[PDB]
Amino acid sequence: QDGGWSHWSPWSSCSVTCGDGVITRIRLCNSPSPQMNGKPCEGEARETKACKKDACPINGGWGPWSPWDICSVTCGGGVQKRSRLCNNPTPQFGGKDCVGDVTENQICNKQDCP
Ligand SMILES: *[C@@H]1O[C@@H](C)[C@@H](O)[C@@H](O)[C@@H]1O
Ligand SMILES: *[C@@H]1O[C@@H](C)[C@@H](O)[C@@H](O)[C@@H]1O
Repeated sequence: QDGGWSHWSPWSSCSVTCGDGVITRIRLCNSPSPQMNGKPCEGEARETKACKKDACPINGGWGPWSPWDICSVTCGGGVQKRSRLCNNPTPQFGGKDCVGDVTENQICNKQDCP
């Protein structure tokens, strides 16, 4: 017998909770099922349409550490500092801040003086 399409399914929810997603619905060649000697169902069994929502949060990335500062002293124990920025990338769309220190300090030229 000739194939026959069911009614469509409901649309799924949007595939994604932010950014550009998709919604799907499906139909079966069962109304009736092409039993034998018969023409199939005409068209595709699935529609995918697009769904679009607000931009996905962009979490903070650490950019690269500054070259160390020059040591506070040429001998007998000093400090040097370096720094970094949360802008690789910058937190966007309620994305999370970077985790860890903006700064580092370390000893340098601990070698006893003449
Ligand atoms: C679903 O909810 C949205 C708001 C964001 O938190 C997404 O990362 C998540 O997939
Ligand atoms: C840097 O070099 C060391 C060895 C000493 O000469 C210091 O007094 C100087 O500033």
